[PDB]
Amino acid sequence: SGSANFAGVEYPLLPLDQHTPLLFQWFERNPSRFGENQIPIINTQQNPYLNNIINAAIIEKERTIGVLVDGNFSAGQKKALAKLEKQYENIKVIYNSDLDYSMYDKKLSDIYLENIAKIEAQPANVRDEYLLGEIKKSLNEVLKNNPEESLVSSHDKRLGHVRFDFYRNLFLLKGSNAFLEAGKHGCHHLQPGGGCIYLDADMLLTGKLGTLYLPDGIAVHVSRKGNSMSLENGIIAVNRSEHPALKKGLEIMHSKPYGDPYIDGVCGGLRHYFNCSIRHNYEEFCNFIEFKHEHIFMDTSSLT
Ligand SMILES: O=c1ccn([C@@H]2O[C@H](COP(=O)(O)OP(=O)(O)O)[C@@H](O)[C@H]2O)c(=O)[nH]1
Repeated sequence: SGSANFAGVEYPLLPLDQHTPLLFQWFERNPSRFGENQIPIINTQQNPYLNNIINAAIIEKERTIGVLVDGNFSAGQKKALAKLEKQYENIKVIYNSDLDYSMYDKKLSDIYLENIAKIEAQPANVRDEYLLGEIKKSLNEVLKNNPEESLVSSHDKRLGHVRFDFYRNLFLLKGSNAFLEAGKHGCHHLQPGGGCIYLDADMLLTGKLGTLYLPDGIAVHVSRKGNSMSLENGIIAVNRSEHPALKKGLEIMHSKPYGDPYIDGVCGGLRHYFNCSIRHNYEEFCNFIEFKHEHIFMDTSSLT
């Protein structure tokens, strides 16, 4: 279609056809909270995430709906997830452990040594001696306890959103391919190397999305609270696998000693790719990259 503008560089609007799969994510830290034979996805009045996922499947009947799950689920809870796959044809439950992320991994000792040499290749006047000391202390901890600790194995041990955001970016790098790697059958219109549209489980679909047009085939959620705006990872849409914006975000985490999956893997990758530097208008970049669709009621866990 048309084009989109950021400062003086112009970007073609690439399509995300109506068969681009949707992606929901639920990593359950305490599966025993649910019934032994109950679908282990939160479904309260407060947080009706399972209902929001099913309702998206009912609206997008011919579009594949991926549900990336993880957790120490009981045997009866995994059969409940299989029954969910039966009732709703387009829902594809993908276990995060069933995917191979090793091609995006890097050893922590390599990252630390690279940064120790780089910080030490500077004179005493520009040396960040506090950062230098912390990196050697992180490296010392790895060599003493887990010398083969990697970005994946380290994030696999973390508690909280930092672990969800980490695997979320890697899945989106795989894109549609992740469904074929997990062996999900009957996706029909899924193309190898195709895109994906991640949504937070509190983002409710009210109508069909149709075909989207995003600058270079990528757009993310822009949250507005009070009078502020911010890039967010509650929605990430890509038209192809290994999108260079998400690849650059992972590249930042391969070069930073303590890279964050959200701030560096998403916000850093987008701003580096589209050249949203210190000199640029952060608000202008948000309007240019924002994921807009009136058929999505965004962020309803902020009270709705
Ligand atoms: O126990 C949890 C909590 C959250 N999430 C995922 O993290 C997303 C963000 O949830 P939340 O709205 O609490 O985070 P916030 O948007 O405030 O960062 C959810 O949509 C889920 O996909 C998850 O997998 N497990």
